[PDB]
Amino acid sequence: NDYCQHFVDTGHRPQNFIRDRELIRLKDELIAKSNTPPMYLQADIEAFDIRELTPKFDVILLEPPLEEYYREKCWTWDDIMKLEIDEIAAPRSFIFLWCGSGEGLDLGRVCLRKWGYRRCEDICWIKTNKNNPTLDPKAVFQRTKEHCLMGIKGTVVDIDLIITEEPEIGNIEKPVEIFHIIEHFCLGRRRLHLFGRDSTIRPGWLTVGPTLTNSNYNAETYASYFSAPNSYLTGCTEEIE
Amino acid sequence: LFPPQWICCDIRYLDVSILGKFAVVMADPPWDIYGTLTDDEMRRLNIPVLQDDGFLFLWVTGRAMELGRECLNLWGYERVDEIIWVKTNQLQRIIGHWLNHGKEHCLVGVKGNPQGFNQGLDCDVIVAEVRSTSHKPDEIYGMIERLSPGTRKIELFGRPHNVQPNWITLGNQLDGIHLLDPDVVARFKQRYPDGIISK
Ligand SMILES: CNc1cc(N2CCC[C@@](O)(CNC(=O)c3ccc(CN4CCC(C)(C)CC4)cc3)C2)ncn1
Repeated sequence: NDYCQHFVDTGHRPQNFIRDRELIRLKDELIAKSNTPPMYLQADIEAFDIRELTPKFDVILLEPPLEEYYREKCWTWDDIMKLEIDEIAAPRSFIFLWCGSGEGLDLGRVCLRKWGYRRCEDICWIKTNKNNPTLDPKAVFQRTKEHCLMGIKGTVVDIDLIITEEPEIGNIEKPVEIFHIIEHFCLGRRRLHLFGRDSTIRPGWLTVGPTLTNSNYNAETYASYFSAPNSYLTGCTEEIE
Repeated sequence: LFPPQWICCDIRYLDVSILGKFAVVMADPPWDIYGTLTDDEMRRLNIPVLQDDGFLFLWVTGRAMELGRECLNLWGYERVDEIIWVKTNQLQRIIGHWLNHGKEHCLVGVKGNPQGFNQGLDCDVIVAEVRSTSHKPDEIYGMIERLSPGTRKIELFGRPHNVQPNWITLGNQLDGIHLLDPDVVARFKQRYPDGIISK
């Protein structure tokens, strides 16, 4: 019945009581077989000319470190809005922007429009508190979720929900399941993760962030992964012999 | 005052200034994404007269995720929260052309500086069963009542099953006019002596 009352009564979040074919694995294998080597570059994105990242990307995952993530250098929406993301996005391409739970739900939409995208999905990371049954001044409710907005530019399975336990204090990691959702869309193979970390580096992705300890990025080597005959693969099909 | 109250009406044409001021407004509009309202009709709704200090709950889907934010701000609100309702079946399993949709969104706007509300009692996720098409979960009324107990509330675009104590419900599929608050009864009679609501 009323899990809201139950949360008021006990501190167990309603999402704690959410409960819970066989072909979405050859797809996973095809994705794995088509992925480029993991590539990564340590770069202070504020001081970095973003245009040195080439070629233009089919998918951009943007995870700026918001101050709200450190409740107990952060980026403001002022900083994020001034990124020139449109300068590195392919004319047909996609973006996934972690917006948090506060003002980013509005300002992240401003960003998407500024960079030339329209929002097509709102993906909610719902955090359970099964293992452990402070409010922003403007908050009306306890905030138990984060939003990752998906945007599309140009012309043209899973659910828009990720449910995991709330990480420990000080852990800013987002659920790796976001990568699964993104890769299952089969959007192309040039995939950029801005503000990634050593811990998020992944086959099939170029990861760029200030805290990386090592780099292997070479623009010419990276471009060579997508030269003919592989220029328009989705990342979900067999390699060309 | 306290028992359920409602007005069958076209919300575009009702003079809502007769209703007084409300601690909470909820709307579940027929966005242009039953009969709908155009974007301009939504923008022009006289939401600003309904409140001085309090909260607005605004259900949104598809492109109204953006259009609803526009209306919210046009009407004089800042969006300070966003409730999501995770839709389940009777066994608590979860029930836009890129992803399947497991949730509905309800924007939460604030106007003025509400005082004496119990902010932070509930969280921003509802887990509740899909009842019927376009039926919102009853849990939202409980969250709103704990947030603002005993106060006057108004629902726009509600249906007969939405009528609640402490609420006045407006919608064009309600059965007649049922008003009990003496202040509202008086202002309705003055404004609508023949009981008709037209232009
Ligand atoms: C023309 N002017 C009007 C119209 C008017 N309507 C127009 C006819 C229908 C009306 O009777 C009763 N509302 C509905 O049935 C209705 C249908 C769909 C939705 C969308 N929502 C559904 C619930 C949700 C939480 C799942 C999320 C999504 C909301 C409400 C009001 N009322 C007064 N004046």
